[PDB]
Amino acid sequence: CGIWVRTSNGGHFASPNYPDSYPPNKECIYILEAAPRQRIELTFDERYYIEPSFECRFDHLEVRDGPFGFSPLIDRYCGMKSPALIRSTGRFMWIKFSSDEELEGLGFRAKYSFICQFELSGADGIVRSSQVEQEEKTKPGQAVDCIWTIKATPKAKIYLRFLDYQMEHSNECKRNFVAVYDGSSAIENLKAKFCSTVANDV
Amino acid sequence: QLPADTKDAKPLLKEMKRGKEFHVIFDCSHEMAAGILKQALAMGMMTEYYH
Amino acid sequence: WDPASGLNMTESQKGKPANITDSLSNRSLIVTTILEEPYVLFKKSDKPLYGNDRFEGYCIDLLRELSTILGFTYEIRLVEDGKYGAQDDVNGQWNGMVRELIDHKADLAVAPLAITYVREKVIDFSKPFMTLGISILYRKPNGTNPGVFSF
Amino acid sequence: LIDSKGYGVGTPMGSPYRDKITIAILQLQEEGKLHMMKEKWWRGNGCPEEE
Ligand SMILES: *[C@@H]1O[C@H](CO)[C@@H](O)[C@H](O)[C@H]1NC(C)=O
Repeated sequence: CGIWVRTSNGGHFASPNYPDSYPPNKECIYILEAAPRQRIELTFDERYYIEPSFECRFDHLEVRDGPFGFSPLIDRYCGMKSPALIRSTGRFMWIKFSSDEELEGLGFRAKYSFICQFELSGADGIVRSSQVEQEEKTKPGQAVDCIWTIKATPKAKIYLRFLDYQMEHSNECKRNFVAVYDGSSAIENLKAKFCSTVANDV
Repeated sequence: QLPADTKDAKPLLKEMKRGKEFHVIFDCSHEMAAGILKQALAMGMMTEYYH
Repeated sequence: WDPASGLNMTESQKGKPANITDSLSNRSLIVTTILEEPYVLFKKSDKPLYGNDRFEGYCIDLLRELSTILGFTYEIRLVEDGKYGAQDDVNGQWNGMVRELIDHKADLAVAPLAITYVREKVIDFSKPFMTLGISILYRKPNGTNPGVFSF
Repeated sequence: LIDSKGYGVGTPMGSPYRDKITIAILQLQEEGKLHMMKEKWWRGNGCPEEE
C-alpha cells in the first residue's frame, strides 16, 4: 500500500486500487512530512457525493497531527462524504486508512500540498538513555519526549532487552513514562508501557 | 428498518451479522425479498445457521 | 429542550448541593516514614501500583498487623525530605518527622525511630518493639596464612 | 538471646510519675549511669574470679 510521497511541494495521495473498490482487510499507513516552517494543506477529492444518514466504524479514515500515535486525534472520517479541507501548522499530518473484513466502497482520492525522532535501525544496537543533548538539544526545564524508530533486517522480528531502567520521578505515569509500540508507529496498539521499578524485556 | 432508498442492506446486514442475529422475520413486497436474498448471499449470510 | 441542543435540565447542577454533617465515616490516619532499606521500600513490580500498595517493608506489614488487631486506615504519606526527625537549635524547629508528630499534620510515625531523651520531651512514644545497640563490622579472616613460618 | 524482654516500673493506670520517670530513665541511659550501677552489681563481682 505504501506510496512514499516524501519531499514534494505537492503530490497525489489516494486509497489503493482507487478507481476500483479498495481491497479488504487492509491496514496500511500513510505519512505526510513537512520541512520546518512550512504549512500543510491537504486537498481531498471525493469520488461520489451523497449524504449518508448515519456514521459508523469498520472503515475509517482518521487524521493525526504529529508523531503518529502521540498525535492528538484530529477527526475520524468515514462514509461517502468529502471531509472538509484541513489546515494546520503542526507540520506533521499523518493519516491512516483502515479496512474491515468486507464491505468495500468507492475509495478516496486526495492531494497533499506544502507551502524529537531519530532513526535507529539495523541488526543490533542500543538506544542511548536521555540521549537528547546531541540529537535535539532540548533545555531540561520543559517537559521533553522523544520517539525512536527501529527497522530490523528484512524478514526479522525484533526482541528488546532493557539494560538500565529507572524513572525516578514517579511510580505513576501522568508526567513521565516509557512505552513500546509494535507494528508501525501509531496509537493503534501499545505493545507495553513501563511505569514501575522494573521494566521487563519485550 | 430497511433504509427507504438504495435497497442496500450491506450496512444493515453487516449490523445484523455483528450481533449474531440468527433469526429474521421480514416484511416486504416480495421483490425486495428476492433482491435482498442475493445481498445476503453476497455477504455470505447464507449459512445453515440462519432460519 | 430544543431540537438542537437537548435537555437543559436545571438539575444538572443542583441549586442546593445536598450536604449532611454526620454520616458513616472512617477516621483515616496519617503515618510518616522513610525509604530505609530493609524497613520500608517501594514494592517491586512492573505494572503501576497505586495507593498504599506502592510500598513494601517489614515495618509496613508490622503496621498491617497493628491495624489488623486494632483497626485503622492507611495514609502512608512520606516525609518531604530524607531526615530522622531531629530539631535544630538555631531554628528551634523540628524538621523531619517531629514536625508531623507536633503539627498534627500526621499521627504516630512508624519507622526507624530511636526513642531518645529529647524526643520524648516533645513527642510520646510507645514502648520499643525491638531493641538495638552497636556492634563492630568486620571482614572475616581468609586462608592466607603468613607462611613465613607456617610450620 | 532466644527472646528479648526487659523490666519496667509499675504504676497505677493513673500515675503522674510514669512520664517523668520515663524521661529520667532515658536520660540516665544517655549517661549510661545505670550501666555503671549494673556493672558494680554485675561486673564488680563479674570477673574478680576469672579462672
Ligand atoms: C441553558 O439555560 C441557561 C439559562 O437560561 C442559558 O444561559 C444557557 O445558555 C442554556 N443552555 C442551553 C444548552 O441552551
